[PDB]
Amino acid sequence: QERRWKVAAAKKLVRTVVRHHEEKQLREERGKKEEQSRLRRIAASTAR
Amino acid sequence: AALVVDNGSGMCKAGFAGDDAPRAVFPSIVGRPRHKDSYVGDEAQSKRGILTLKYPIEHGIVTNWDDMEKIWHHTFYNELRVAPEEHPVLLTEAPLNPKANREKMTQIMFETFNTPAMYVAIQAVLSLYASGRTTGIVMDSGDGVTHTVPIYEGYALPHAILRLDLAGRDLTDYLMKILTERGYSFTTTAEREIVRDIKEKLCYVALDFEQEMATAASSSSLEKSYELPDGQVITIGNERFRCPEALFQPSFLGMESCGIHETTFNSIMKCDVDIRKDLYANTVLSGGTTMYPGIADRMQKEITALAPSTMKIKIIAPPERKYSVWIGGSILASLSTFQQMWISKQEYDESGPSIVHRKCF
Amino acid sequence: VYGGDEVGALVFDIGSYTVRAGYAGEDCPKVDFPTAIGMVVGPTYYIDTNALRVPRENMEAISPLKNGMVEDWDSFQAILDHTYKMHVKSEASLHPVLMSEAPWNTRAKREKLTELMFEHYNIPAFFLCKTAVLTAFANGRSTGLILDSGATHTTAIPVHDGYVLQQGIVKSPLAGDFITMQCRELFQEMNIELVPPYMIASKEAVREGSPANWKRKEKLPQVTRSWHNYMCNCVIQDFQASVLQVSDSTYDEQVAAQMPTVHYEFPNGYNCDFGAERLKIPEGLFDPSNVKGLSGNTMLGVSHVVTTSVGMCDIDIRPGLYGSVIVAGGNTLIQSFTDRLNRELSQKTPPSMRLKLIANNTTVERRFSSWIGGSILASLGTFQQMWISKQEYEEGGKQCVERKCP
Amino acid sequence: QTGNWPWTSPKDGGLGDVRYRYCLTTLTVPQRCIGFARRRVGRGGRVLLDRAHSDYDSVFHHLDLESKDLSQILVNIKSCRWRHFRPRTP
Amino acid sequence: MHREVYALLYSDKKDAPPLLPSDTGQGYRTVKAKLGSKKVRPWKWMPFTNPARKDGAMFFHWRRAAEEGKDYPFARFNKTVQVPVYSEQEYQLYLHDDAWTKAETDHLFDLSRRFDLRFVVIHDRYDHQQFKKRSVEDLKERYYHICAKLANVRALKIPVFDAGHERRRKEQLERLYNRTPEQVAEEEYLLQELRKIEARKKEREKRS
Amino acid sequence: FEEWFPQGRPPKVPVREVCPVTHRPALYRDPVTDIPYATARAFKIIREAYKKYITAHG
Amino acid sequence: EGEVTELTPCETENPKTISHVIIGLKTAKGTKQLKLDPSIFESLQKERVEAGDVIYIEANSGAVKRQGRCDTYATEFDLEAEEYVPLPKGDVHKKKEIIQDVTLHDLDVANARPQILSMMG
Amino acid sequence: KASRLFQPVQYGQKPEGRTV
Ligand SMILES: Nc1ncnc2c1ncn2[C@@H]1O[C@H](COP(=O)(O)OP(=O)(O)OP(=O)(O)O)[C@@H](O)[C@H]1O
Ligand SMILES: Nc1ncnc2c1ncn2[C@@H]1O[C@H](COP(=O)(O)OP(=O)(O)O)[C@@H](O)[C@H]1O
Ligand SMILES: [Mg+2]
Ligand SMILES: [Mg+2]
Repeated sequence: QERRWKVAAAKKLVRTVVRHHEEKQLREERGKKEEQSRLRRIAASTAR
Repeated sequence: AALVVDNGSGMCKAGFAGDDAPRAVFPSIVGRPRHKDSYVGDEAQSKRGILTLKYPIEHGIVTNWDDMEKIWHHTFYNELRVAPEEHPVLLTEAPLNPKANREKMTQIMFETFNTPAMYVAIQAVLSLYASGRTTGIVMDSGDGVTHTVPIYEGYALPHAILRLDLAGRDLTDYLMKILTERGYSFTTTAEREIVRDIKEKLCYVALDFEQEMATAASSSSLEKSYELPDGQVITIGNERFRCPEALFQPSFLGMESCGIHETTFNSIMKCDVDIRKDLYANTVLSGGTTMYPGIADRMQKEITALAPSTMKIKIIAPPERKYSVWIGGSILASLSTFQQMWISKQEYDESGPSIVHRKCF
Repeated sequence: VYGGDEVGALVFDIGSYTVRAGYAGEDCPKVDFPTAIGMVVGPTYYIDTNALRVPRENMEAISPLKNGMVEDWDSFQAILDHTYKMHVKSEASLHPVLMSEAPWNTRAKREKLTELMFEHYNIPAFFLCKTAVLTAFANGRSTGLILDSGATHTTAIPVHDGYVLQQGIVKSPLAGDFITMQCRELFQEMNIELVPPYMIASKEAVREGSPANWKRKEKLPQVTRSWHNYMCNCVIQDFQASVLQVSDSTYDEQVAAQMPTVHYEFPNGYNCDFGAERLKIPEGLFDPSNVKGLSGNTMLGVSHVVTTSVGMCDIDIRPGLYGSVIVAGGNTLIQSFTDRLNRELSQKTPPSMRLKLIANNTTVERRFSSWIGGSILASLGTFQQMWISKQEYEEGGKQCVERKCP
Repeated sequence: QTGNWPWTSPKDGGLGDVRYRYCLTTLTVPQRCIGFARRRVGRGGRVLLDRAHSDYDSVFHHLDLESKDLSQILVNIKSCRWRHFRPRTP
Repeated sequence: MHREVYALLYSDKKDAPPLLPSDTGQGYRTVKAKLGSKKVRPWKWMPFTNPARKDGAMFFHWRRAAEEGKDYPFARFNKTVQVPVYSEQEYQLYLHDDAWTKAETDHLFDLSRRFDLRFVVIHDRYDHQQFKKRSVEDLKERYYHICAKLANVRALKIPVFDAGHERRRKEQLERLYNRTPEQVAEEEYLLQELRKIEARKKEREKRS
Repeated sequence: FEEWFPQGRPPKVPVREVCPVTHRPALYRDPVTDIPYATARAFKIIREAYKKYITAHG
Repeated sequence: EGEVTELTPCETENPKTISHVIIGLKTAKGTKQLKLDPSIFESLQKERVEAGDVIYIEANSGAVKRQGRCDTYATEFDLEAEEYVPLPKGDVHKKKEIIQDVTLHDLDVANARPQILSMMG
Repeated sequence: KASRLFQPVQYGQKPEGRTV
């Protein structure tokens, strides 16, 4: 039982770490696109 | 916040969870006066002439527990300047560490520092955490020991772990010997620190050792100059890759062993055939002894030569790999899912130091 | 009263293929290095993988174990010293030692091993348990039929109440070494030149069946024939693990040909499809009468060895033996080996007795089962009475092992 | 019926010893039935809940406070044909 | 579907992991005060005397400081199966048998004390090379006869052994085991045919 | 947008304070020492300890 | 119904534009994410729903109603009564049947005089 | 803080209120 638990806990922690890094990277990419859209919004307001 | 303390054979990395880099890094050395009472870290190296310098961590294994306790005390009180009884402490252990050592670490943390919560993680899994990959093999090379730990789905395979005694300290001694062969003077115990610096600044890994040797023998364009602390300038050439080459050709040091690439291949072969593809596709390099330039390309070519041509080889060497173990430990300690893994004081009171085996893996 | 007490004992399982060692209480051996060691003409010994895999002039490859029993005590002492110093990193006199032994180990060899452990290593306590008992304990079974297929022998060992029924031991020479020999013969018939990986400097990708385009390493020192044979055996064992598969039923040429092939690439870059020949080799473990070696031989198949071993025991215990069949040993990891064995046994077992194969088909549970059982046994609080103390070895002498360890 | 080991169900000829039996269990945190479980004391005295896989695990997760398979499971539980433990203070 | 599940180690490879108990599961911050209010008791690596051992060797434990010097609790499990002890005189007077040598009987009793009357293990360990070959029934008969005789000589009553019944039982079991697949298939075919005959008879009786 | 959709971090679970005198679940905190307590005797003990501390410190 | 764990709007390009409002609800049984209509953002700010607030949302109207801070965030040192409520038990999504017994005279009295005119009445 | 005025109490012992 301890062996089964340790294997599963290791898998759980590693998949959580992988998702954490995936989320951080996608958040950075979304931030870059958001900044682009923000500058476009300011330009649109000035144009209006 | 949690305290992440990575005790290495040469250098200790400590800091708070979630930080990008360790808050304090200092040499792991204890100084006692020949006839405060004990100085740890750079304070000891500045007083070599009056203090007895002893390394308690040899090849990643703790030898003198009093010195290790003093190192941890110095870390908590002076480096991080935090109370151990207030913050959880996440420690790291070397692969294949004796069971009694992990038990002693647990006992020291709970009975001497009154830590509220503790955990011990294997350094290779932390390096893999920093790499962000589910399955791979970690080639961690530190100051005193080199390990090759294959990891499948986050669970280290203890049987397939291979240990190599060649590490940064032996490379420093080899560079010292080579410089003495060139005629420079560095045999003194203090000059060893200068050889370490020139190794960190000028050394690089040759992609093709024989071609680089022939080119450096024919032309001096591969030579570079380094200024000694006293103002003297020395020019070193051909040595720049002869020193790192000892990692791949340990016979240079006189040690009859396999190279780091051969050790990695052997550790991979010790694993199951199905998982070997994932191990080859994810070869993670960590530790200070892997920061030489071009080491990734040399390891890639060597593993490609050893591995089948139908297998895809991909060496992962992030630029921050010197602290990969501590970055992974900080990520783990910052995770919400890990919060259930903390060994609580009550668990130690009711079960003793063997609780570390029940919870930590 | 409470959970089992851990007294910091060591568990050693020195097999013919790999030496498994570790600390009691762990769920996996902390080290497993090849039993074959390098010897230079005491003689200089190279024991671990890091030292064995590098060429050396006039270095022979030898093994301390013979037919599952230690023959050369000097190499055994060398292996123990290496294990302690490198992997254990602890003084031998500080930790009790629990070692496994073959079911058929002789009295004199047991006495010599006890004498060595107490006089030379000055260990505080010692115990010697059978591999079958430890394998049964790792599965929580106090009784059952152990089926071990290692490198030297395939043996069925009936265990009752934690005791090996020595009268029921049936051993067969068909094991990992036989499969290695069969693969060697197959490669010879196919004119495949086995190039060990140590001789290859560089290689280029080639088409299937195309001549190998490889460069030989320069300045290679002369090597003994034993070391070259050992490296060839290593690559052959890698081929065995990666390609070979046991047929789900009695071997048929048509059915084997219909199934898809498996592609393997040799170290020298040579690659080929092994077609149906990959299935013929493991069938020899089940039907030795078809093996090219000796069709008229008297060797017994693994299922026949199983049925014979149980047939030699008291019929009152046969229900327990069939009701708990434990498969162990590295040679049993061959694909579909467990399924074929289960089918053949269900066909041959009497319907009046229940047959159940324990689901332990994993590398760790199959190869290290003896070490797992040893760690379990050494971790029991009730077992602390079984230890042989140094005082007991002093008073009762070398013969004390005969009575303390059943 | 042919005999069987004690750690096997009486429906399979075993003695059905209660220490090896896995039964549906509900926890206080989270308030959700975890499925089939058995209380086992660990090495350091830590009481562990072993869990057995079942194809109806999702239904057992949805099960609390006492469609075809769900209806049959509910009918069986309401008739108390299944032993389903719940924790209570002593 | 199954009402309950039974297994020894674990039920299936797909089994969910066991739930370990732990504090701080809901986060360290909420349990900060509880953990900080107390301090752990000291644990020691200490030697312990095991009174079950006759030599007196001292092994080491992880135990609390207050538990030092306490009697080992697992020593309470130490108890052997009661087996009588007889002198040379008592054997010559009562236990003499022309069919059994005295040294052979002493060897049998030594094996019985070593293996806690597990007569199958005694039979496996029986020295058939030195002494005469004995079946497990012969060993059981000799042991139970000697025990009954010693009890009657000294002092209650014990059930007598019936070697013949056990021999017949084993012979029948062996005969049932050695039969070919065709013979067992014929037995099951006769069982099913008899069951169908009885079923038809019962149906006719029910109709009447 | 950020006014209408603030990305609020979930509230941290509060520290379940415990009385240092009787180790009971804390119901109060003394305004002067900011130390929690659960009974009047605990309050008296805390204030006596506080005056001891403040005499020792200065 | 459940304790709110997130209120993240889902930004999108219009064919800042939001196309959904994701609300995460936690109960003792578990956690569920709901892809609610974007219009619910008005009711969320009207009800001042925040992370850690227990709410319930009716399927038909889609309007949110707030019922207090989850009791897991209540300390013994702060004084409020109505603003704290225990974490809902049961599944996040619930189907409730309410059966009420009335008489025709009860309806007569209810519709004859519904409950400043109310003050004077 | 409570730790600044009071000794923590060993597990299994009744709190009494010993100061630093
Ligand atoms: N996955 C695998 N597939 C096929 N063969 C394997 C596999 N793993 C190991 N083997 C083979 O198993 C054989 C026996 O290995 P094992 O570890 O069981 O031996 P041992 O118990 O140490 O030795 P012995 O019983 O011969 O004294 C080896 O020859 C090895 O090549
Ligand atoms: N930029 C660099 N290039 C090469 N080596 C380096 C560099 N920086 C540090 N090192 C080496 O890293 C080694 C320490 O590695 P580390 O992983 O900290 O070992 P440990 O963890 O055992 O303390 C030292 O020998 C040091 O010389
Ligand atoms: Mg290190
Ligand atoms: Mg074997």
